[PDB]
Amino acid sequence: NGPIIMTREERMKIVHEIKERILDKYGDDVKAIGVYGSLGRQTDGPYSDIDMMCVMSTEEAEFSHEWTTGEWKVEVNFDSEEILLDYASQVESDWPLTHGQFFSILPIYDSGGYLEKVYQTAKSVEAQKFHDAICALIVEELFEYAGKWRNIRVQGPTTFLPSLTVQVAMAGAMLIGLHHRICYTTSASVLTEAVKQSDLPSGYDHLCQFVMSGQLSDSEKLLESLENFWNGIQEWTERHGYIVDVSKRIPF
Amino acid sequence: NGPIIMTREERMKIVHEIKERILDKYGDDVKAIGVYGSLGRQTDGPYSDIDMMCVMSTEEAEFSHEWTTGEWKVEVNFDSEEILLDYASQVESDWPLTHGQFFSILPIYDSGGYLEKVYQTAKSVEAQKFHDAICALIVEELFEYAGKWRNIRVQGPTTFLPSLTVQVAMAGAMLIGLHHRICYTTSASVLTEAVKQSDLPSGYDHLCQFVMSGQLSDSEKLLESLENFWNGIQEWTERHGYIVDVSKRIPF
Ligand SMILES: [Cl-]
Ligand SMILES: [Cl-]
Ligand SMILES: [Cl-]
Ligand SMILES: [Mg+2]
Ligand SMILES: [Mg+2]
Repeated sequence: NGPIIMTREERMKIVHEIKERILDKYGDDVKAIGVYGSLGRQTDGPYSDIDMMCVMSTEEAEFSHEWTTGEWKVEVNFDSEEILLDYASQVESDWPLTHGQFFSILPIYDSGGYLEKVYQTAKSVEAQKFHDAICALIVEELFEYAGKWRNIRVQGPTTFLPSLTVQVAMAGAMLIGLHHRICYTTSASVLTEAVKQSDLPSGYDHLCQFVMSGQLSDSEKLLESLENFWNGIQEWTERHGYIVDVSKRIPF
Repeated sequence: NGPIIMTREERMKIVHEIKERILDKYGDDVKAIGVYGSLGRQTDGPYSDIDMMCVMSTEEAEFSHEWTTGEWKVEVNFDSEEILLDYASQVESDWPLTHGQFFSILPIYDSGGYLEKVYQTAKSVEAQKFHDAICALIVEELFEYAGKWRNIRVQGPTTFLPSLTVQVAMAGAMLIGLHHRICYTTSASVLTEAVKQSDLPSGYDHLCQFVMSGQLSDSEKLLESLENFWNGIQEWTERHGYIVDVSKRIPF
């Protein structure tokens, strides 16, 4: 019957039962246990799932348990300190979605500053990694999307244009979060938070208006908006120096 | 203002230049080079990008070159045979999207029949792997989405509902592709191809009509149709034997 309504109590009671089980099973190999996500921020909604992380001492440990009782769902990730610290300092295109984890840790067990080390690692990533991630996002995501909607314009199917427009708006939101080095709180707040940031590429606000209102049925207006945003991307990347040499056919 | 229009002949000229560069640069370390995707499928559209894969001899090789010339985009993935074969036989939630690569390989260089081995491996994945992927998709993706839209029903923001409904339709399309062990042709064809299939969960077609028409502005209607789809998922899993384990509070 899908997820049920739960109070914080009820979620925190579940969390501590899981914490006790984790300690019972893995003992001294457990360096720390934390809750993250909306429950970690104390902004969990009545229907939110439960996300937990466990820092292991064990060499190369990297596994997870994700399950449901039919009424709620839990995900517990287990990583060695070195693997987690490596992950916390890697900036991919979806860093604004994934790494909010590390700014929302509610520590529930910690044998010696491990969760603070994770947070410090996440918040200390050097600027070059964000610069590289943005340039890669332009190539690997937005340029590809531009080809996809131009293909739709000339050969269909327009039945994919609403979904593609949503994907472009989300990629634009990742671009904005990388530029400002800010992680979105929840996936539901991404567009709301993205359009509140400064220095957006032109055309992004208009695109997000279509996506947030759900008025995605006028294909000519969507293609116009996507092209306008794509033009804004060209101006924005040039203004901020997110440019690589593209003159050679083969750059290796 | 790329991507520009190119013919298939122009793309294959680019492809063979890149093949010559790879062989020039990496030499005897190159086992095979193939084109995949729409171009490998000879169904590339006027604006399609170029996707290439390279099997390397060094056992831990795993890198890529992805770039644009301003006018077109190329992605070349380099993997050792061992890494590629393992990846070709892994079935994740997005297998219907990602593993079409392995059924669209056009070999352009091959010193040992390596690309046929990759294809055979991808084709020979056991049915249990799809069963496990379906159960994981329901728990890890759909159950989470249900919580997100139920939270929206009671506390907003409805501005995320069009994007969430798109994500739910795509997850349903992965479920259908896993059930039929079929990879979608292009990402733009996913919804059209998923809804032509047999054995759809009840409510999925109705939900996809909103997403494909782009009529995503009526929030009550989307919430009703998501709930109906969620119910249809429950009946569909029982009919097809995809029983998710809900018996343990803590399964470790
Ligand atoms: Cl570019
Ligand atoms: Cl291209
Ligand atoms: Cl297998
Ligand atoms: Mg979650
Ligand atoms: Mg590509």
